[PDB]
Formats: sequence, structure tokens, C-alpha cells
Amino acid sequence: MSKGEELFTGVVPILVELDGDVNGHKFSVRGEGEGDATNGKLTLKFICTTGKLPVPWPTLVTTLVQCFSRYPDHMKRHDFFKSAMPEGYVQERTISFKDDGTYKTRAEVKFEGDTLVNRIELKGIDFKEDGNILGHKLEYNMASRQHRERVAMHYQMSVTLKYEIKKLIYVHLVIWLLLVAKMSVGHLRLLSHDQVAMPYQWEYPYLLSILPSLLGLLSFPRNNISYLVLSMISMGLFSIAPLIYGSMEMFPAAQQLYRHGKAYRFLFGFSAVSIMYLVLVLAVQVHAWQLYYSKKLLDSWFTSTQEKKHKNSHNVYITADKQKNGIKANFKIRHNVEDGSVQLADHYQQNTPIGDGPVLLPDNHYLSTQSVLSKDPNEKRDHMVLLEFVTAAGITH
Repeated sequence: MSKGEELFTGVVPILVELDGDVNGHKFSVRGEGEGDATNGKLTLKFICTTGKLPVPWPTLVTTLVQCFSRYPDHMKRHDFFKSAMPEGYVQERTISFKDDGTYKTRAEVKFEGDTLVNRIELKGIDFKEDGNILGHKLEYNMASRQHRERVAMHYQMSVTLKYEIKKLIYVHLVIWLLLVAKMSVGHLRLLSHDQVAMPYQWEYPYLLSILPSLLGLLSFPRNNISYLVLSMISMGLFSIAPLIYGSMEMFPAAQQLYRHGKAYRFLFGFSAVSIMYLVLVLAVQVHAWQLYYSKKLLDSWFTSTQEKKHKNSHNVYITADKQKNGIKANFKIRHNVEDGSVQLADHYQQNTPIGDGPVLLPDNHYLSTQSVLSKDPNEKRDHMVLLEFVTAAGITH
């Protein structure tokens, strides 16, 4: 891809500096953090260095470095932002808050040494003093949200399936311990062989069935989708497959018992094949429900985490602006108002490269942007802790 993209193969420090004037209220915001374009992830902490921020933090998120977007391998030819580095680009925006004021911003994004810096001037005009902005009626998040009911539905489903799987796992571990004790008793002849027959061959790979069960338990504390899919695959191979093969391996001994009335293996006074078929039948049932619930648990985690992703994402639609040798962007942020509603912020953006030099003019695409806002409990000043995930995605071609 472009040269300039090579500046983003590692974790890059970030500095953000904003000077702002909204309806005469002057303020400054300084931010520092790290940038990881390979994962398209950003972590920054912002501080209002002049005291109290006169506007809500969510209104400043879009203004406070799209060069850290992860561009897919086939879309790297469309990455204008990295292509303009190291000299950088100028980013200008008009942000129209519906039925309220407007932000006018101009920013320079460039490398200063080994640090990607974003220096912004912001001006806000014609804001209503009792509106959603200067009135601070906005929620502290960037959520783009029937859906609330689905979130509760998903959590209850996850809680339900975890409990059912846990109970089946407990039954399985009791069975596993009994078969372990039975196998080691006979192998070392703790009791004679007429008492405890040597195991059938299917019992040896069934010992591996403890691995999917434990990996299932490991996925629960943090809803680890990777652990659970590993649990399901090994379950079919190590919990179900040995029992299917044992159903057939023990069949000739069942034939000899039910037609010749003749047994060669014994388990506590009874024929081993009759005992072990009952064990196999119980274990098959336990593992059949365990897999079924696990697939439903897997479906639930996937749907809920994807549904959350869709609803916490804003799309920045980027088009080429060949007249100014740059790009333009248009998108709308829907800020949540505390009365259970939304305040729209229409974004009009244009980017121009700072220095002379070729840059990538992209075809139409968008950046899928996810931001999570939080607080630092030890930080007393007015601040915002920001975690962001960005990915370009507009082009299937």
C-alpha cells in the first residue's frame, strides 16, 4: 500500500489539543493516548485544562484522527488519511445541531516526531442557552440506539443456558470420575477382574471428554465465544464420537448375551455389557443436551454482541473530492437526550493534504466507528476516557 501507511504498523502515541469558543465560553481540551491502526483501536484520555467544559463531552468526540482506521487488505488503496502522512492533512467540519447552534472546526493532523498530533480550533455559534448542549441534557455515551428488550432477552437467555449446561457438566464430571476410578481399579487390579472388567476400547478416548466440558466452563465467566466453539467441536469428537463407536463396539457382546445368554465381562455381579450400555445411554443423553444448549448459547452470544455492535456504531461515509485533492464526509450523530430521546448533529467534513505529494483518492466507502465513554475515578478534573474501534467497510468490490 501507500508509503505513510508504514508509519502505522505499530502502536503510535497520540496528542490532541483543542481550543474552543462556544457562545463566548472559552475552553481548552488536551488529550493523550495510543493508536493501533492494525486493530483499528484507539485509547485516549481527555482533560479540560481550563476548568469546566461548557458543552457535553459527547458533542466533542467527533472533533477530538481517522488515520487510525483499520482498512481492509483490499481497501488499502482507498486510505487517504494514512497516505497524506507524515506531512498530514487539514480536517474542517461544520456540525449542525438541529434546533440549536453549529460547530465550526479546523484541525491539522500530522506527525510531530514519533507522535501523531491533532490540533483543533473550534467555534460554536447561535446555541440556545437552555437547549440540549449548553443545558447539558445529553447522556454520557455514544450509543446510536424494542432494542432494550432484546438486550434483556439476550442476557436472560445466556444466564439460562449457562445454568443448564453447568448442571449437565456436573453430571458428566461425576460419570467421568466413576469411569476414571473404574479404569484405574482394573488396570492396577485394586480389585480382581471378575469384579471390575477391563474397559471396552471406547472408554479410553471418552476420557478426553473432560476437555470440552472444562472449556465450556471456561467460556462462561467472560462469555468467551472462542472457548465455547472449541468446546462444541471437541464435544463432537471426544464426548459424542466415542459413545457412538462404543454403541457398535459393544454390540457383539450384547448379541452373545441376549441370544447365547453368555457373558465374559462382569461389573459388580452383573454383566459389564449391560451396565456399560446403560452408562453409554445416559452419557449420550447428557452430551446431546450439552451440545444443543451450547449451540444455542453460541447463537445467543453471537447475536447479542453483533446487535450491540450494530447499535453502537456510526458510519462515516467518505467520498473523493477531486477538486480539492482530498475527501469529503457526511454523517449524522444522534446524541441521546436524558428525557429518552435524541439530539441530531449533522456533520459536513472535508479533508485536504497539508504538503505537496500524491495521496490516495478513494472510491465511495464508509468507516464503521464504535466509541465507548468512561471515567477515571482518580481524575478530579472534568475529563473523558475514550475507547474507539474503527474499520472501513464500504467496498465489497
